[PDB]
Formats: sequence, structure tokens, C-alpha cells
Amino acid sequence: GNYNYLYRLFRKSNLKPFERDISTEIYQAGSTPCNGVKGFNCYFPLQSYG
Amino acid sequence: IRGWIFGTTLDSKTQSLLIVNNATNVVIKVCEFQFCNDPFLGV
Ligand SMILES: *[C@@H]1O[C@H](CO)[C@@H](O)[C@H](O)[C@H]1NC(C)=O
Ligand SMILES: *[C@@H]1O[C@H](CO)[C@@H](O)[C@H](O)[C@H]1NC(C)=O
Repeated sequence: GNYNYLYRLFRKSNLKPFERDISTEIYQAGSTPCNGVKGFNCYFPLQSYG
Repeated sequence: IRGWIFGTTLDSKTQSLLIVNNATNVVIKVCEFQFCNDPFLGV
């Protein structure tokens, strides 16, 4: 696997045309505060094609 | 007045746009900037 190629799987809102959001900061899907640490419903926003 | 800052959060975690008149010149940058807490230029 080549893991160097990444895509965003999680965002709070959809991009407008040519919006270029590079931010890697940890997302919150849950009603409970994720405090910037990884977990269930507290996902890292990118994924790798491998 | 010598420049402008634009963006969403202005705290490096997402990108920001800086525009400055450097006396004769004009400069534009987009970066993961962390600014100082009270932005101004010492002259
Ligand atoms: C632009 O960034 C702000 C940051 O709070 C966000 O609310 C907004 O949804 C973003 N725009 C789009 C189209 O994603
Ligand atoms: C800023 O302005 C001075 C004016 O003498 C110039 O020498 C310098 O190259 C400029 N630098 C930038 C990054 O604009």
C-alpha cells in the first residue's frame, strides 16, 4: 500500500466552489465534547487510499 | 493604515490571508498563520 495519498471523509459542512479547506483538526460527530482527542464519534477527518 | 488580515479563525488551525503595503511594494500571502495577539507594525 501507498498511504501517502489522502482524502477528507468528514466535514461539518459541504465546500462551496473551489473552497480549499486543508485543516487536519479532529472532528466531532457526537453530542459529547471530543476535546481534540481521537475516539468513536471523535474522528480524524482524513482517510488514506493505501 | 498599512495592511489587512482575513480568514475564518485567525489562529493557524485553518488558513488565513495577509495583505501588506511594504512602503513602495504590496505583498499578499495565504498561510497557516499564527498572528500576535495585538497586530500592528513597529516603525
Ligand atoms: C467557511 O468557514 C466557516 C468557519 O466557521 C464555516 O462556518 C462555513 O460553513 C464555511 N463555508 C463553507 C461553504 O463550508
Ligand atoms: C520591502 O520594501 C523594501 C523597500 O526598500 C524593499 O527593499 C524590500 O525588498 C521589500 N520586501 C518585500 C518582501 O516586499
